[PDB]
Amino acid sequence: GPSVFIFPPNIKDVLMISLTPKVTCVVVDVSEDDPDVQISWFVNNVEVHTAQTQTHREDYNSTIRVVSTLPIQHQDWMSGKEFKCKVNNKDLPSPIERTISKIKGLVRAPQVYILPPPAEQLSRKDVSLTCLVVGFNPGDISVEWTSNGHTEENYKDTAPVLDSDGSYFIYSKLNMKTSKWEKTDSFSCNVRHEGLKNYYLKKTISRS
Amino acid sequence: GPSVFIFPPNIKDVLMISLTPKVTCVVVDVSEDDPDVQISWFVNNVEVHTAQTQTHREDYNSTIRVVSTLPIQHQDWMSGKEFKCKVNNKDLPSPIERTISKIKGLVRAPQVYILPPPAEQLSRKDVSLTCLVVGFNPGDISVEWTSNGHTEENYKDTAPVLDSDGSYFIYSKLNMKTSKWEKTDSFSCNVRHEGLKNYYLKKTISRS
Ligand SMILES: *[C@@H]1O[C@H](CO[C@@H]2O[C@@H](C)[C@@H](O)[C@@H](O)[C@@H]2O)[C@@H](O[C@@H]2O[C@H](CO)[C@@H](O[C@H]3O[C@H](CO[C@H]4O[C@H](CO)[C@@H](O)[C@H](O)[C@@H]4O[C@@H]4O[C@H](CO)[C@@H](O[C@@H]5O[C@H](CO)[C@H](O)[C@H](O)[C@H]5O)[C@H](O)[C@H]4NC(C)=O)[C@@H](O)[C@H](O[C@H]4O[C@H](CO)[C@@H](O)[C@H](O)[C@@H]4O[C@@H]4O[C@H](CO)[C@@H](O)[C@H](O)[C@H]4NC(C)=O)[C@@H]3O)[C@H](O)[C@H]2NC(C)=O)[C@H](O)[C@H]1NC(C)=O
Ligand SMILES: *[C@@H]1O[C@H](CO[C@@H]2O[C@@H](C)[C@@H](O)[C@@H](O)[C@@H]2O)[C@@H](O[C@@H]2O[C@H](CO)[C@@H](O[C@H]3O[C@H](CO[C@H]4O[C@H](CO)[C@@H](O)[C@H](O)[C@@H]4O[C@@H]4O[C@H](CO)[C@@H](O[C@@H]5O[C@H](CO)[C@H](O)[C@H](O)[C@H]5O)[C@H](O)[C@H]4NC(C)=O)[C@@H](O)[C@H](O[C@H]4O[C@H](CO)[C@@H](O)[C@H](O)[C@@H]4O[C@@H]4O[C@H](CO)[C@@H](O)[C@H](O)[C@H]4NC(C)=O)[C@@H]3O)[C@H](O)[C@H]2NC(C)=O)[C@H](O)[C@H]1NC(C)=O
Repeated sequence: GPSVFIFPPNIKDVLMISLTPKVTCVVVDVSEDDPDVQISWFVNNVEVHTAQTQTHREDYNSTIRVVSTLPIQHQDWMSGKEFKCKVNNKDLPSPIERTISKIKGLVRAPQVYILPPPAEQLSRKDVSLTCLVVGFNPGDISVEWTSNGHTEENYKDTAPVLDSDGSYFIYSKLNMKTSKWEKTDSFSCNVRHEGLKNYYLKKTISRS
Repeated sequence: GPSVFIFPPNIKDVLMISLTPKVTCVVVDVSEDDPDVQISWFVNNVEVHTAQTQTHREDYNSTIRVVSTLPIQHQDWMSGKEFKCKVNNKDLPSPIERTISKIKGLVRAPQVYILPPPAEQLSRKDVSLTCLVVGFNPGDISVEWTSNGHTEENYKDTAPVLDSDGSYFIYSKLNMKTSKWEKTDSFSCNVRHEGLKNYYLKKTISRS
């Protein structure tokens, strides 16, 4: 029959109070004859009624998926409360249950560094700024870029990578125009991580 | 029953004529009661008899794993010959075949940069040298470090990461004592890739 998977909120949504973190329950391979799925939600075994549930046609392989996202309180995630979805359908003998909560573990704040472009790039039209975020636990982190205050979108980062000392690091590569590098005052690597004071740390660099 | 997985040689073994690349077939979930397995190997459907096979007791879940590695010629892998293992066992109705060969893809040679430590890190007891390798296809690459000729093993790299332009990049971080950053004359990032001349490029950095 159908399978069910549960997912934690995005770490950025958890650490940014103006955003809405959500726990997600996904019912995969729902039968088309039988698309009625009831998904109910529990926070520490207390039922809640705020989840938004949608059916999606998966055109990759012509299947159906039902996705339920429960909006949650940030502090409830951080303080270790259990979120649980119960899925009922006809093709299911008994209801299938999934539970998730935040893993209580080692917390270690990252160091954040910005590396200027390599010298070899300074004669080209485009340069790469590198944000190196090092020594954090756990491995969940948001890393974004701005120039002065404006959001920069033309970056990619790596997976968090577990180092030999048991902590993680990540690289983020921002490509911008050498002219922009020359004219713009400042570029900022903005890091959200639970070990940081206020969950937030900005590092800024300028061309000299 | 059991299943069979086939794995390619490691890119470094492929690109260094002095090393021995191997195609590997792994049989998982062979029963403790029937650990015997028959395995044959074919290079372009000619049987070869050079494979090394070891059986492992997987005490974790009381199963058996058989790993067979065929040593292969570099040119045979690079030129796209088909490597095939056929596996039989009591608990398999008919023999399982797995095949593998090198994909004929785009080959794009990367640029290699070495970045010095970020300025804010030079106070510490250890500094990080960053090797940034940008714009390669396919995404198989070997990145290693030397100080002059001598191997420097205290490094971790990211996965290759697929960029915006459909090429890959990768970061490699070598951590070193700040004292060696000031004493040692040179550190080298050594990149082996299909698209590089002689499959090898060395980039070198010193403190200035
Ligand atoms: C038909 O096709 C569909 C679609 O297939 C996919 O899409 C196409 C286009 C191609 O890319 C396919 O190759 C794709 O696969 C098939 O559906 C898929 O079915 C799989 C089942 O066979 C199922 O498998 C794995 O799922 C998770 C990983 O899921 C994430 O990554 C997948 C990519 O690998 C994605 O497909 C998923 O979408 C999912 O991605 C995450 O999604 C969440 C929720 O949307 C999202 O979080 C939310 O994001 C919001 C913003 O977008 C916001 O932030 C919200 O607040 C937030 O909540 C994530 O951000 C997003 N991340 C990414 C990177 O995309 C695996 O975990 C799972 O493994 C577990 O189960 C197997 C057993 O089956 C075990 O072997 C395995 O070890 C795991 O077991 C678990 O182990 C841990 C620790 O070991 C334990 O703690 C757990 O208890 C234990 N759990 C269990 C249950 O055992 C699966 O391997 C895919 O999710 C699913 N995809 C979708 C989209 O539904 C379908 O199968 C096909 N049908 C047929 C008949 O063939
Ligand atoms: C009982 O337990 C065992 C052990 O379980 C593990 O250990 C315990 C303690 C726990 O930690 C568990 O969580 C662990 O799982 C279970 O065995 C496991 O069974 C899995 C299947 O049930 C099997 O699954 C995946 O295997 C490969 C990945 O394998 C590599 O990565 C793993 C994770 O890193 C490693 O652990 C593996 O050992 C393996 O590592 C690779 O090993 C090769 C071979 O040695 C090595 O290459 C050689 O290396 C040499 C140097 O040492 C030298 O360089 C040689 O030249 C070189 O050849 C590699 O270096 C190394 N690689 C890496 C990355 O580390 C997955 O690829 C595979 O995925 C496929 O299957 C599913 C479904 O088909 C798909 O989602 C997926 O896309 C793949 O499908 C493929 O898709 C393509 C197209 O996209 C098709 O063309 C393919 O044909 C298609 N394949 C098929 C078959 O259709 C599996 O998901 C685990 O490997 C295996 N673990 C071990 C250690 O054997 C067992 O299941 C349990 N039994 C139970 C519970 O009943």
